[PDB]
Amino acid sequence: RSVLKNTSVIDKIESYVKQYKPVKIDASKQLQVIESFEKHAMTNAKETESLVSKELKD
Amino acid sequence: VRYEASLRQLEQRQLAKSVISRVQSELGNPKFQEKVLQQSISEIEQLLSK
Amino acid sequence: KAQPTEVSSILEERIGVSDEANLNETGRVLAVGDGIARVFGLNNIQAEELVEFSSGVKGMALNLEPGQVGIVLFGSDRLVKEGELVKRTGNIVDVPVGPGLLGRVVDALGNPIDGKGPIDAAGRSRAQVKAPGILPRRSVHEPVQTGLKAVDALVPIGRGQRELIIGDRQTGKTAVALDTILNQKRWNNGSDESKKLYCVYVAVGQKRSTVAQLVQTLEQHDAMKYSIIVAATASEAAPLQYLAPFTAASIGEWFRDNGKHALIVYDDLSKQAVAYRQLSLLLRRPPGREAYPGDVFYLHSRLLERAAKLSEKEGSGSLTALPVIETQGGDVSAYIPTNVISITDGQIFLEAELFYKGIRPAINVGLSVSRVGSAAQVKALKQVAGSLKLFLAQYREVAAFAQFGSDLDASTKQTLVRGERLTQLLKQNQYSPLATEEQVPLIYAGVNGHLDGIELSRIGEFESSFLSYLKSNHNELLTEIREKGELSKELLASLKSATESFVAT
Ligand SMILES: Nc1ncnc2c1ncn2[C@@H]1O[C@H](COP(=O)(O)OP(=O)(O)OP(=O)(O)O)[C@@H](O)[C@H]1O
Repeated sequence: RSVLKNTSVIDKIESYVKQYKPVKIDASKQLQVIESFEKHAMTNAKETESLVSKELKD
Repeated sequence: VRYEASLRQLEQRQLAKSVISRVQSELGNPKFQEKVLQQSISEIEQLLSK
Repeated sequence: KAQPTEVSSILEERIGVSDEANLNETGRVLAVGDGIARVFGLNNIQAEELVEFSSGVKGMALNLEPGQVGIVLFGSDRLVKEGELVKRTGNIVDVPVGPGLLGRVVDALGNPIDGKGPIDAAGRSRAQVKAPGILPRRSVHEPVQTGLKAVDALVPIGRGQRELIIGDRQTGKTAVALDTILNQKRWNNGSDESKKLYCVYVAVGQKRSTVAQLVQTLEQHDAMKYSIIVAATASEAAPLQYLAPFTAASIGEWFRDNGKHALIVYDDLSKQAVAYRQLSLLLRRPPGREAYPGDVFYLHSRLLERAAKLSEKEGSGSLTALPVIETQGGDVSAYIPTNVISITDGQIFLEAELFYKGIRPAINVGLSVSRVGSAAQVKALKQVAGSLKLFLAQYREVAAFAQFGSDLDASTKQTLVRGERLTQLLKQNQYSPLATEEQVPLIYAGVNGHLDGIELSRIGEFESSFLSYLKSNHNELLTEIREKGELSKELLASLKSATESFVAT
């Protein structure tokens, strides 16, 4: 800022950045469809696991 | 900051053509006459140093 | 503002010098034609003393005679007029040295052309300083990490190892030392001065637009905070182009004698030889081979001898030199380069055909070599590139052998495929230096044949892919290569696993 001796905007853009210093929050939105994806995952996985654990000894 | 340095350089070149204006101010004087005595007393000062 | 008039008026106060202006030098100019001037008088002049003419142009009094003294000009003869008044400085030709020279762009005399005001000089130093003797030296033992692939792989550079870059016109020569300077940003951002390495680029006889774009580019990548540019462009006088590399060598000596480490880059000595034979022919001195005066070997000799590694008694300073020689059509038997080859500690030949094939850098490995670089290679690179030059010379043997279309055994075809992969490997775009930690895994993949199943065109994306792979994941191994510079067996096997993982894709 003190490099520009003709400052005139640096307070403006500095308080503009400090204004938007709370930029935007993130997106932790998925907690319902993602658990359905891993629900189908655990479903078909335990189907496969029980079937192969049976058929190996079979 | 780029425009600041640009404005400094424009100030410097406008003072260069102002140096031209100062030279044209200095040209028409009896400083041409008086300054001979300047050299006189000066050369006295230089050669009296030794 | 008026603060420039304030500073200039303090300089007007200095302009105090008029109160003690009894110069024991002033003499009339007898004649002044063909870039030279005979001056009567100056009977207490010194040999190779800087003088200044009445038209502001300075000059060096080079030959002394009973009756007159022949003084060369440092500019056009259009300013110097016959019969004028020639004040001597009182000095052998000296240039400003100091840390404030960094960032600035000057002439051959340290007068800045960047328009950034005066120079914060820490002193003045002579141009024709003696090179240091054999005792305050040390054999090189510290690397110069250029950031390029095949350069740091095959021709390592010691701090002070005088390595020639030789090539032809528009053959990527300037970009090599340019990207070397850009690699030095790694440690110039750092803090250890012995890790730091300061850059002086000497553009002589070239286009002012070219130098302006180069300085612009060095400001874009922010190399300017450790850069010093010496401009001796083609519009300027031949003695300026003669003189400027000696001045930059004095700057490098200023850095070296402060214990620090510094890099100078000459570009090019070829035009300096042109300027020097222009001088000597206007000195009416007889030429020798290819119309050069016979001392032109001594010229570049006495230039490049002022660059070495100081011992610990001197503070372990170093000064590494990168001369550039433009040849004519790939000739290595012209009189000028064969002199330089007899001086430097090795060669970096750039083949025109490889860059004509777009292979940038266009390194001919079979010609390019360093003599004592292996003593100061990075120890990990010394571990991993032992078979590499052997395998590349081997692939070069079957390079011209495979042009006949004859099928071969799996051994020579294996070397053919892997050498094709290594050849297409070592391309590298401009302004893209690579750290040593980045260069190690590409070599380790290239040695162990993992590239052979990969497509030849796929290698370029594979490089960046595997690098981003490791930087994402095996960042610890990158830090290990950074900290050690040397691969243990555990690091070797972990490196092997980390490679073969991404080699599975
Ligand atoms: N690794 C690279 N990536 C991109 N471009 C490159 C690379 N190497 C060389 N070039 C190209 O080569 C051209 C010549 O560059 P350079 O000036 O270094 O060659 P040169 O032989 O030094 O020419 P001169 O001697 O006239 O300066 C440039 O236009 C540049 O784009």
